[PDB]
Amino acid sequence: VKKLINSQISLLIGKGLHEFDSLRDPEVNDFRTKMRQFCEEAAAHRQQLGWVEWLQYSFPLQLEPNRALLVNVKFEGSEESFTFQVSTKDMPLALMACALRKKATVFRQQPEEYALQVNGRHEYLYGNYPLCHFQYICSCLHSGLTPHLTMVHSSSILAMRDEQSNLWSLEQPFSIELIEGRKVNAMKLVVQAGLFHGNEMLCKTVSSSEVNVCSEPVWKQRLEFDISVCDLPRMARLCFALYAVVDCPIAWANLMLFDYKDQLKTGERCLYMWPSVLLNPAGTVRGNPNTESAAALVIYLPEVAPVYFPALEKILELLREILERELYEHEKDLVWKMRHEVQEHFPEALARLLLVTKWNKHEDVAQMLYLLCSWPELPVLSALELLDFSFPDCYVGSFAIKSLRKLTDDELFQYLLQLVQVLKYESYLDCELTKFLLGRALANRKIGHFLFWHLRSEMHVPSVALRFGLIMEAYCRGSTHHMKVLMKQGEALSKLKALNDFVKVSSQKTTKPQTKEMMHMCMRQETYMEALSHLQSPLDPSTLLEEVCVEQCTFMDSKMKPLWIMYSSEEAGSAGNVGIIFKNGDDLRQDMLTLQMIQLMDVLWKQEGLDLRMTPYGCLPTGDRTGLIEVVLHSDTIANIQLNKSNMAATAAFNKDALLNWLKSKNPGEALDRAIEEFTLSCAGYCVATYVLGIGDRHSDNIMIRESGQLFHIDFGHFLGNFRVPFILTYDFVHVIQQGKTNNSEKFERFRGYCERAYTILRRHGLLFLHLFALMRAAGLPELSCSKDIQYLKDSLALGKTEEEALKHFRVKFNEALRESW
Ligand SMILES: CC(C)n1nc(C#Cc2cccnc2)c2c(N)ncnc21
Repeated sequence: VKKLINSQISLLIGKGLHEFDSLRDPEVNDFRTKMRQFCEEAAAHRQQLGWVEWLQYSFPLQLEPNRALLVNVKFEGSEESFTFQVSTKDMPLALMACALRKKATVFRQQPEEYALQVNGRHEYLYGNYPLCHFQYICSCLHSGLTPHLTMVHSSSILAMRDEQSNLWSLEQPFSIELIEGRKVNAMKLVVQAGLFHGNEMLCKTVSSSEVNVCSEPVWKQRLEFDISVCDLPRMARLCFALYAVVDCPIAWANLMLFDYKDQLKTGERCLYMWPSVLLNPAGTVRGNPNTESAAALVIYLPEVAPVYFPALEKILELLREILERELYEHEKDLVWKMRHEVQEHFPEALARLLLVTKWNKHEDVAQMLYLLCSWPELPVLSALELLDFSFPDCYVGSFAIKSLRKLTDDELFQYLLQLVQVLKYESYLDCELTKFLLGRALANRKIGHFLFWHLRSEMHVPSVALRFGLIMEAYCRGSTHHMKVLMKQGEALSKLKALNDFVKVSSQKTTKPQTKEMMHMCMRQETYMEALSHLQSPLDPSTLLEEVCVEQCTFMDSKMKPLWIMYSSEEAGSAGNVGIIFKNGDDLRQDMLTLQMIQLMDVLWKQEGLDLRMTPYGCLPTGDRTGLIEVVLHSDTIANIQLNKSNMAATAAFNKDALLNWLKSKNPGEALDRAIEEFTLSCAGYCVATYVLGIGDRHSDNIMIRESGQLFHIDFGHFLGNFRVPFILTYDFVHVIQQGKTNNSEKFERFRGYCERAYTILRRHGLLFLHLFALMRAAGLPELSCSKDIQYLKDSLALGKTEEEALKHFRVKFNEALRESW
């Protein structure tokens, strides 16, 4: 069996386990064994959790950031069900108490023994919460639907649990011998080398003597660095660049001066280089794996004697306020001088003190660490700052995770994307972040689900394949059962790719009707019906994709020919009718970031009691230019509606009336007002979110509207201005906001209020967005590459002003936008 599991892992993670062995690398070997231990311990802990704790692990509650309602309840075993009236304020237990009482009378005759499942879903209602605190009981009230629930007994939950069981001495200046290379080019070659600790240089960047573009070059020259070897910090990083000149970059390579055992490196090394876009401190510190093709640089770290970075005990032995909220030399000096006072009175300024310490003087790093070692824990917001690449020291990183353990699962979920990207900054495979992420993921299956996909979706990238591969293996060691559940997803995704390639070929030779019919036959093959049915959705594991409806599936006719896949479930009813889009050919990372940030805005808004009726649909990259998007049903494009077709309810005398007629048609009589209100609110949310994010090229093809009135956006691939994008008011939306009237400043100005509140709320969390984008720079998105991009956000949230100023600023733009509107 142990053989079976390995091969399943290999298939799942998209890398063969044998490839790990062949590298014959101790670090990899240790990472693997230690982490397998850690993960297997976790699994053990799980298989003895109480039933409530199990539910908590497997189906984490989905909560919102008096009045009565109808709900239908039934028991696991039988068909008969009852429809109760209850209050939105009632606890789940109160509801369970009705159900049981009701069963006792029909079935001729203890609430605490149960949980309530959402019909056809991996979702449960339990805990001390009023019903309307539950996202599903909420959803129900807005959409109008009668919540449908099943009483699940503790012994059934336990059956699920069961089935799923598995030194100071050296003062001479540092130096390296540059021996030779083996590259391809046109001119003379030079090597530039600099020592880094994060973004900062630890001294000037000494270069090579130029040699002709010949070879296979040979240098054999001592490069000697402007710093003492007892002054190299633990996380010292040596960076090379090779280029040509009479300016043409060619390749770069980085390495840690200390191995993962704190021992300083000697003697010789071969560096397999990464091709170039001169110096790249943030670039991975591991060599290019394509050792066949890569230009390669041999160098020699002189054996200065075994020398280790000294133990912590050894380390442990050895106008303020006004500026304190970039700083001049003396200012920095004042800070450093006052470090105990910083510690004692402004612990929240840790980062600023870290950026002023002299990482190229061991004494000062010792002093700093001593302070860091008694430093009170920080708020989550400050911890997120400390994970930035500007803080490469592992004791800093350690403290940072320490301050992050207090993250809730919901918060952790909210920042998971960024945390995974941060793994790219990591210098060694065995690290605090990795242990932290793995531990939270083994303790929460939703976390586990999305961690997996964030990693899996990056396997095609040589620079992260090893790291992420190893993380996924460890995870799998920790959850045998979930591994199988994930394979079932991978199998579905394998078949969709096949089906999608077919469709792309077919549609170049034939009509859409024909291709669709072919897709359907393909899908109807046993192997596909089986692969595509009965899975957890990669977009949301709590969504069950049961039987695929072939007749409903189709494809979209835009370039990559995205696949449109519908599903249904008898057990879930209406809520079982769900759809996924498969797209192969585009980079989806962008859209996912944009969507996650809008989701974040919606959360912050709802936390101050503003519900802008947002539509935070799923988007999940899964593979190389491959991923899924969640289908929003009952929606159509503005453009499509604006086609103003004959023979439809929405037929208008004037095109400006089209969108409003459509809304009328879907929302007759008294319903109309609420729709117009949903439109207004969501419009405000999207106008603010796009303005803040610098998302341009919005137009009627990529804006959609739901039959409730809710407006939302699809296909963002441009943001942070990457064409200063102006605030956008669209006449046709304005016309819908003003209830079809040429003049209606009551409605229009309410609408201005909404935008203004939304914009002001976001400013109060501007630092959160800043910190989050900062970490994203680790992802390599072409529209998130440098400071000018973060600067875009700075400018959009006018974070450098008082609230009064920024609002005045905003107002001018908003006004300017209206003027632009016809
Ligand atoms: C009807 C069609 C325009 N469309 N496109 C959709 C889309 C999309 C998308 C999202 C990210 C990247 N590329 C395409 C869509 C959706 N999500 N729900 C319902 N309808 C949708």
